[PDB]
Amino acid sequence: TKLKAPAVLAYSRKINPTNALMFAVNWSDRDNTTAVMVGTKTVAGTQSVRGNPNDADKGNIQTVNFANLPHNKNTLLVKYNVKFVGDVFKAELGGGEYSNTLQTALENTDFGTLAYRYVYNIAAGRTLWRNRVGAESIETVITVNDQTFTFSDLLVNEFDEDVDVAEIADMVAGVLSGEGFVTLKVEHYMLLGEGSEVFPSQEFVENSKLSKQLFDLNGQAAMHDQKIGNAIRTIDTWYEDATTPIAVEPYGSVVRNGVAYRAGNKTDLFTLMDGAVNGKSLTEEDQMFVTANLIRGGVFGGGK
Amino acid sequence: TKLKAPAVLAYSRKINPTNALMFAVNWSDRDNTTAVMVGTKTVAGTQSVRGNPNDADKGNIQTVNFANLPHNKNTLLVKYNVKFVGDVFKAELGGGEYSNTLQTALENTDFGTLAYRYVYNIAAGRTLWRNRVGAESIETVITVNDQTFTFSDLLVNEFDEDVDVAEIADMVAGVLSGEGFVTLKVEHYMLLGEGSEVFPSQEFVENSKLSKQLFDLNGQAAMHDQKIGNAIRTIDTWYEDATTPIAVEPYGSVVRNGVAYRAGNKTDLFTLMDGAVNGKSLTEEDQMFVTANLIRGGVFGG
Amino acid sequence: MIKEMIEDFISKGGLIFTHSGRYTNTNNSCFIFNKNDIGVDTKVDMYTPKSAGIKNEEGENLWQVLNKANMFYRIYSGELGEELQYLLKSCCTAKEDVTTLPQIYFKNGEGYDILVPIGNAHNLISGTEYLWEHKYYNTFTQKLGGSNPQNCTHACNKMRGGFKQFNCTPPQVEDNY
Amino acid sequence: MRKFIIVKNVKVDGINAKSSDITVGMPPATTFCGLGETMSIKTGIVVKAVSYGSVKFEVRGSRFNTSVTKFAWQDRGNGGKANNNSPIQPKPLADGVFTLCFEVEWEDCAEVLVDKVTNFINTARIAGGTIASFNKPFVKVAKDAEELASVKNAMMPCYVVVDCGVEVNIFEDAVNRKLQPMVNGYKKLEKIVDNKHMRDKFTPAYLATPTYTMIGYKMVSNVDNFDQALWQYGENTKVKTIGGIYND
Repeated sequence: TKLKAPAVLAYSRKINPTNALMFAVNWSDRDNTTAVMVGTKTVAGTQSVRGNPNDADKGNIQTVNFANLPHNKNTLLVKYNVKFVGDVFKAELGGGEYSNTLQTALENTDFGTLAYRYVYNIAAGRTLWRNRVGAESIETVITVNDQTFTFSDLLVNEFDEDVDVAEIADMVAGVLSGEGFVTLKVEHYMLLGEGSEVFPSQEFVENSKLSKQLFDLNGQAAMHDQKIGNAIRTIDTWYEDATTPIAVEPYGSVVRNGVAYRAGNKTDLFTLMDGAVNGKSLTEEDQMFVTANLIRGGVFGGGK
Repeated sequence: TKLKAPAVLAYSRKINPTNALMFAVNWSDRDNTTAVMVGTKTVAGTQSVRGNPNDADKGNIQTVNFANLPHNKNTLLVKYNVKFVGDVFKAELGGGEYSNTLQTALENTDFGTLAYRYVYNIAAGRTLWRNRVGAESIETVITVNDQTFTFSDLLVNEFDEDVDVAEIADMVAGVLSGEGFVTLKVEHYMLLGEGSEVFPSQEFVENSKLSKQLFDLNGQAAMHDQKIGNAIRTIDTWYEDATTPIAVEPYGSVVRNGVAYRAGNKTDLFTLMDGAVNGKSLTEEDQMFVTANLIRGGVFGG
Repeated sequence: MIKEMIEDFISKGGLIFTHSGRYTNTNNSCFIFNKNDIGVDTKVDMYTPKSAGIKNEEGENLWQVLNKANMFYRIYSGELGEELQYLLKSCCTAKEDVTTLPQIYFKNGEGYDILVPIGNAHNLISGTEYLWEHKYYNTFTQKLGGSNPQNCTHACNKMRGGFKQFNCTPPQVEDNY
Repeated sequence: MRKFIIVKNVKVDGINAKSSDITVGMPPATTFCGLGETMSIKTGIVVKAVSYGSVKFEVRGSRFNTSVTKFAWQDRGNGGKANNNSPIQPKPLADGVFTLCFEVEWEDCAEVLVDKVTNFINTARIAGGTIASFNKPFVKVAKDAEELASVKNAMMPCYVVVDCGVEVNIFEDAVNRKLQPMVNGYKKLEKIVDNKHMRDKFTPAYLATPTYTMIGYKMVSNVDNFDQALWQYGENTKVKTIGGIYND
């Protein structure tokens, strides 16, 4: 009767970013780059914890990683690549019937908009996260298919119209809508000032020697591929009471803040996917949300 | 009933100093800077603890880091930059309602006084800590927005009125009370004397061959950005029975003296924050203190 | 006490295994008791809900008793009677479960088998203790079944310090060449 | 005669560094043999053997503890819980730079082979890790054991993996022989009955557990017999080197 979902339905991710390496340059001398190295320092502080005042007179010594621009370079340079891949509907472990009728129900999905918002998050430098705070200007250089595009200061929380973002979203939507691949080589330049703190990815480790460990590749500050990924796929402006774009998540999850904007309101990925497969009609943006979840990849479990 | 604070309500710091580098110049030839390098030396001493006189005949060897001006330069030059960042009421991690009603409760905070006292701590040279002792004179240079300002003769422990401090604090308060950012670029020149011991930031290393270790960057003596910052936000003269300004800490903690001038008397940041969100009224100086804690940054949740 | 401990274990979920997918994922509950592996020293893992079970006068539960003094072999091989042998053998039942587990193809005589790997209890209980004895330090420490270990496995529940994994980092070409 | 294709400096970011429950780090030979077979399936080129070497490698985390990856919510029936951090299994990741060499059956011209190889690599991963950049693959050939040495040194520089077998067992050999365990194959524990939940509806399925050997890393140069460092599938659902156990 009802076409139910497999026990596990799995898709691979289709936006594949690399690690972001962090160099230091001068804004008007971008061909003399030097790597930003992770260092270690002592940090003494107080016990300023909301709970207990009875131990605020004691201190706490700590040691942490830190990363800074040198005192003779004013510009942070962040480098990475992003590979977009097609065949966004070939399941990796899910069955045949459910996945194929879903591929059929979603072939009319607005891929131009998804490609635009991906490329736009890349070009405006949302992937730079806290490295955006306090920048004089941000300049993004994207090299794709022997073409070089330059982007100056761009509004991140609005997907404002730009002819070059659209010109790259052309090829990106062409690959996503069909098959093949396309690789963008991305550079970011931020004018922060000589000696400014940069913000590499923070490590999630049980390490008693450090209170804060920054991600490093042979000592050089870097950012996790998965964090750049979480930045790029932040395109969801379609949940109820929508304010700012959030990352494509099956439950609209922002565990960061302790809320999920798609929990228990008929608008989660599984409700909408069961709808799409079982004959129901989908909004253009519900189609976009479900297909963006497929682009995200995942191992969606539960069912029979 | 009560607006409970979200468990992960946190603000990011808004006064961002860099690490300070330590050079040596001559007082009247400031274009010939050479860097102060951290060295290592043996130090032999006595066992002179208050407790045991039985070890008073025993010695002790150590190796320690040390930092001196050369014997041909008489002036220490400390360099750093400080970036002030606005949106001091937009929370980093906390949700909406608690943070939004707190932002509404504090829109009448004296941003002029906050900016003035920050800029003043920078201009009077409090950020130099022990490098201020024994100076024939101190000369501070702050550059901001293609404008240069020089300071000599400023009392560190009093917020005396000064026209240049106020003129810089104007831009600083324009950023802190609105949006945007601004970078003050700071140099300090101290006439200490040739060969003078200088005082970089000290490190802690569990067990090392070194008993006392100094903060260096590529071998050059330096000061932690957090130490300069702690000097910058020493503006709190509003705790009970206040003598001198203390650094803005939610409990007014001064761990170096083992006391907390705002702990356990309904003057801490958490009591005042709860009151402000839950209808109760704050003094003008209490609004200043709470906004200064928001500019400090930190986690304000269970 | 011993028969009583075995019976108390049987009353609850009572599973005895030498391989499991639960080391890979706390919500797997796929257990396998490879008979051909049982030797005089083979360490064994057990599952029971919340890792509950009576303690003997020295404070040990069944998992701790069976992995001392080759007790599990002496019972499994009939050296302590057929009542205990039956009771212990009855728990060594398999539990198939493939969800969440990895699946690889592997070339078998110019064809392919699908392999679903599960971890071996002996190599972690025994080899952790062994690398600890022989002062082998080239290792990562990995605690299994986080925060609530007793909901996972008796070995995880009573070895909360973690299991040792061989740090398989390769040598790196130096920067200068 | 004997043709090889080499791809140097394969920067890979995001490797699934857990090869088994007791080995975390360098991806094992099973992984690179599976990569070679995937290429064989996807291009049609017959792949005799593969030899891989580490140029750079780093497991994420500290010296004695691997990094955690932040699990995102993924399963049905969890909406009442997606407002909190998802529970979390261990999944150590790593980052590295490798050099690969595939022995292939090729009769055509080198340009066609190189282009097909590149077009495959552009669609692949390595042990789950995203391939960020690789050099242009190039072909070499060997008749006698003299040109084999040139093919060998063409991979320079990198540390390749040789199989030195197991004397006692993994743990005793690690302690005494100062070598490194490595997943070399699998042992079948039980046949899986129903392919309801498998990658195939038809392929034979088995629950398995890894089998290891004891390996060593050596500079492709210092290796004498290059066959001792070329890995391929084979007997008893393991993998091994063309030249057997390493002792020249």
